Amino acid sequence: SEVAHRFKDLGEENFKALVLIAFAQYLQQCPFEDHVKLVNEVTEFAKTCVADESAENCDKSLHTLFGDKLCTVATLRETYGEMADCCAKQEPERNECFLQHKDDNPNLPRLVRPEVDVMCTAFHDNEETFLKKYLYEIARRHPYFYAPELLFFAKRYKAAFTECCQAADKAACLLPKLDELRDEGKASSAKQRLKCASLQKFGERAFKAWAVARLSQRFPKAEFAEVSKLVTDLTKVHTECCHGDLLECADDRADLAKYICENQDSISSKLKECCEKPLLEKSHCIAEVENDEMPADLPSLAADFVESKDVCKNYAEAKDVFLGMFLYEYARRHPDYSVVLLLRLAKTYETTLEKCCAAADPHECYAKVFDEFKPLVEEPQNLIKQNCELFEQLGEYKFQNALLVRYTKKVPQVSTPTLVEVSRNLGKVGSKCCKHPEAKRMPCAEDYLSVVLNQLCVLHEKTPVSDRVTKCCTESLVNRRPCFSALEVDETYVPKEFNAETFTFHADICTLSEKERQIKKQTALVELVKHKPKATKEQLKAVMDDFAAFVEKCCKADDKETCFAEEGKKLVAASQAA
Repeated sequence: SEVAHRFKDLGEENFKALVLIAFAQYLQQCPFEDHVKLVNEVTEFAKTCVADESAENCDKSLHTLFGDKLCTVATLRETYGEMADCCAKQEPERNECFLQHKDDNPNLPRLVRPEVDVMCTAFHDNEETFLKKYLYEIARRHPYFYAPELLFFAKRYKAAFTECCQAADKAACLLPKLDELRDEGKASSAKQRLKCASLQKFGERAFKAWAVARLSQRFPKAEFAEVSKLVTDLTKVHTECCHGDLLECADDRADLAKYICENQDSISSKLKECCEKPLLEKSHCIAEVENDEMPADLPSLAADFVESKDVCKNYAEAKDVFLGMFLYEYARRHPDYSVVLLLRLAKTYETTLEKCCAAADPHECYAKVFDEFKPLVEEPQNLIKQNCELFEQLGEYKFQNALLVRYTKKVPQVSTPTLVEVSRNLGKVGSKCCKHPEAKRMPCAEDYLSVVLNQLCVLHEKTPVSDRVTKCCTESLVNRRPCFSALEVDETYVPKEFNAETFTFHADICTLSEKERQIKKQTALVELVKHKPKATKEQLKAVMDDFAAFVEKCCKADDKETCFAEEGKKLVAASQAA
């Protein structure tokens, strides 16, 4: 009985929470009350199985049991659509059908958060419903959210309410915490989303290599065998979570942190604090841990990998292992390279080995292999520096503006909503990485870009419109950032003239958060560029400042809807002339 074995490993609370997450990630349009029913029904069944593993339907697969439950309230196409088609399938077709329909950008009313008062009362009224609601709204908005991490966020959301609803100034205590959890959520979500894209689009081999690189940088003292065991465990974990096997994902993740904490002397010396923490914390802590110190007397990679005569012998006899070794050795020595760079390097090395080892004197043709690495190393470095420089001068917001422009001209066919979000997330790269010295900058910066760019890819994949986006996204996981950066202005694109309603603002803009006000303007900048690319320099930085001042004056104008309207169907020709 699989559902029984998972109930006992996880315990009831986490079981309950994960099942609800599973359900809200497959059926993102279903109401909260209907998911709750399904979840409780499964939990009750799960208990009958813990009581008797040989009891009736207890030997069923989780996919079957879960999928049967989903199909009971899925023949309602006026709300959902083509999930009733999933229900006419046998497993695992039904399951793959469901995952297939996961919507990275749902059509979902934004959640207006109640006053602190109200929320605090609701938290006291019914703590459990309040917390399930939290889980439900994140998971349906984030269909690939790393589930075990989402238990960790929910635990901290509960703690935030537990502390702050007893504060003397509840709002001042509560809001900065909620705003932090929100920001950490999105970042976690995007981060995980890259892992799932890698697995689903590029295969297990690609994820494993990503893991070899990242874990070898982070645990440079570990032997190859230890790292390899860790990669296999981590792969299994993320393969399950990305395929909606959320119960087995959590359980294996808890097994993995257990293993790590018990073998700290073979892994890293940075772990001590992490392994002291409560279970969910410990796992979150380990995934986030600082790289360990590099062993002191590390020899050259030349001896093993370019000078030896056994290179071809060692390569041909077990190549994924040989190349695994190469990546481990190179990665542990370079915490200052990005994971993507390290993977490029390993790709080059593989290619030249495939060629040379089948040539006359192989030892000669591959004797120069490392020489090929340096232009690969130089390129990200030079991009960061030039962009980090630009950030310091503009600051975050204006840096976003410059990147909106750069990207709107790179790929004008892309959705405005998608261009705004991705460019905003691009701009946040400066704030997170330009702080650092140039040996911590690249892994910070280019690996974060991997995440943002993948987001552009997943948001475009639905309704592809730019062939340039489709290309960069499909050709190669690792080269995505180089490929997107190489793109120059698109001469094919025809401007969308001028919609006067697109450039006219209204009084409702005044009651929005400041950050919302910004997005509205970054939105209008994108449209400005779409309708007038090519021939437009810093005469955009001009109009951008014009709109800010425009919305400034009108929000104070004591107006009768008037200021925004009068400085509307007259103002627009100015941003139509230049």
